[PDB]
Amino acid sequence: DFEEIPGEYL
Amino acid sequence: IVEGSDAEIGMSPWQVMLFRKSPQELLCGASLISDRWVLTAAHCLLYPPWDKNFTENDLLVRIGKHSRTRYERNIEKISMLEKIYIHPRYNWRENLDRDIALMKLKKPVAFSDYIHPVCLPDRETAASLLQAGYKGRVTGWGNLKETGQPSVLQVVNLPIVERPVCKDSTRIRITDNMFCAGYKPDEGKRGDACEGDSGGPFVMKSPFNNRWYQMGIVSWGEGCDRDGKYGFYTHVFRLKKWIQKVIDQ
Amino acid sequence: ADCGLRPLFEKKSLEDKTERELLESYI
Ligand SMILES: CCCNC(=O)CN[C@@H](C(=O)N1CC[C@H]1C(=O)NCc1ccc(C(=N)N)cc1)C1CCCCC1
Ligand SMILES: *[C@@H]1O[C@H](CO)[C@@H](O)[C@H](O)[C@H]1NC(C)=O
Ligand code: NA
Ligand code: NA
Repeated sequence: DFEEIPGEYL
Repeated sequence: IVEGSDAEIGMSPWQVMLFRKSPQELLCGASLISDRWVLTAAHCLLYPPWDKNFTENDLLVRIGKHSRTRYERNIEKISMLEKIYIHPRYNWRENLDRDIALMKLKKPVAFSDYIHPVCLPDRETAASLLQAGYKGRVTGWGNLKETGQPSVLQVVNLPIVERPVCKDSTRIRITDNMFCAGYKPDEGKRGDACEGDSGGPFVMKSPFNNRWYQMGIVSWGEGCDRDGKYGFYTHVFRLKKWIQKVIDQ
Repeated sequence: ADCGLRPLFEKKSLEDKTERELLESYI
């Protein structure tokens, strides 16, 4: 249920 | 947090979420102590009974958060870990004695309305605030119940409990590096930290200088919010010499 | 430093909804 975080954070 | 309330925006700006990269999940709470240092419970990172042994690259620190699951664009800041430092005398075999760890961030975090460090107590702060009956505040995104998950950061205010009452509530040996907090069955009021709240801060607002101090770290309990049982916290001031030594380097 | 002073509360002289409960316990 966690929303994806920006790719820059690996 | 069991029997708590939704936090207000910017109420706990030192609140840190320890976030597991894969699977994407909440690992623990934590706290911001400077622009580069994060304080948590050692059991969040190392706990052999449950095969827990996280390294730096396994997780991320998410600061300035309110919502548990959403990516809070322009509000939260996501930081990578440079190095983890677990107390060398942390006792995971028996009672989680010295349940404390530090995490150095790769880059300093920029402070904002939602991101700000909490103070660490000195000897006098601890002597004046760590008194039975005096209330502290616990925050986290952990379980709403022992046996579910909140949408936003939860808050609960809880009284520090007399050491003999803490000792008499459990078969576990309690050390001077711990304190317990929560209401008695006779007090009517409820509240406790629970799974997922570990590593989070137990704070108090000094009536002398009006600053928030982190007196405890969510450490352990036997169930959550059970009558006659209390939450146990790592005593931050008792372990300050180790904190200072690690930070001085 | 400015540790433990919240930008949205102490810095603005605004109180949160339950901080008085803590102060009242410091008897
Ligand atoms: C989540 C409730 C069910 N789990 C437990 O009660 C786990 N109990 C152990 C425990 O709490 N822990 C081992 C890792 C750590 C842990 O699970 N912490 C999560 C936690 C945080 C706060 C509370 C609380 N204040 N109720 C309870 C558990 C302790 C047992 C007695 C000896 C010390 C350890
Ligand atoms: C934990 O992980 C490291 C590998 O990063 C290993 O050296 C260590 O012995 C493991 N177990 C414990 C109990 O520290
Ligand atoms: Na006992
Ligand atoms: Na209880």
